Amino acid sequence: ACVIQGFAIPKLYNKVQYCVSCSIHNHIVRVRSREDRKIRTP
RNA sequence: GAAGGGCCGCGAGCCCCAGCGCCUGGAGGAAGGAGAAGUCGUAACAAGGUAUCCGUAGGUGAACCUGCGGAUGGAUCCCU
Ligand SMILES: [K+]
Ligand SMILES: [K+]
Ligand SMILES: [K+]
Ligand SMILES: [K+]
Ligand SMILES: [K+]
Ligand SMILES: [K+]
Ligand SMILES: [K+]
Ligand SMILES: [K+]
Ligand SMILES: [K+]
Ligand SMILES: [K+]
Ligand SMILES: [K+]
Ligand SMILES: [K+]
Ligand SMILES: [K+]
Ligand SMILES: [K+]
Ligand SMILES: [K+]
Ligand SMILES: [K+]
Ligand SMILES: [K+]
Ligand SMILES: [K+]
Ligand SMILES: [K+]
Ligand SMILES: [K+]
Ligand SMILES: [K+]
Ligand SMILES: [K+]
Ligand SMILES: [K+]
Ligand SMILES: [Mg+2]
Ligand SMILES: [Mg+2]
Repeated sequence: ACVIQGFAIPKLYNKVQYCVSCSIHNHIVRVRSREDRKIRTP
């Protein structure tokens, strides 16, 4: 339903920053096993 | 040449004032400890139901609450 020939959808770039409590509560990070804590893989 | 006397040198005793201990009375006031099985709440230990804890300031019956900066001994060793 656009009119512009060649129009593209604009994106968004937002950096989210949380504390530890909020991160765990909303599940951005999980409590891990003692072995698993040493893993830095994203 | 004795008693007796004068002035000083030595130096008791007492008085009087100040220091210096040590012990002790006291209306009230305010702590600590034990016997306790007495009221009132539930601050902490689990995310203890508002993560906990340090410094500081103020406030509330009580534990405690709140603001400003800090720490993990956290409930996160992990992402243009
Ligand atoms: K936190
Ligand atoms: K006294
Ligand atoms: K008793
Ligand atoms: K508390
Ligand atoms: K409370
Ligand atoms: K509480
Ligand atoms: K807290
Ligand atoms: K805690
Ligand atoms: K706190
Ligand atoms: K404080
Ligand atoms: K204050
Ligand atoms: K207050
Ligand atoms: K209060
Ligand atoms: K309080
Ligand atoms: K308060
Ligand atoms: K508080
Ligand atoms: K506090
Ligand atoms: K308050
Ligand atoms: K307040
Ligand atoms: K505070
Ligand atoms: K400030
Ligand atoms: K501190
Ligand atoms: K420690
Ligand atoms: Mg608590
Ligand atoms: Mg809590």
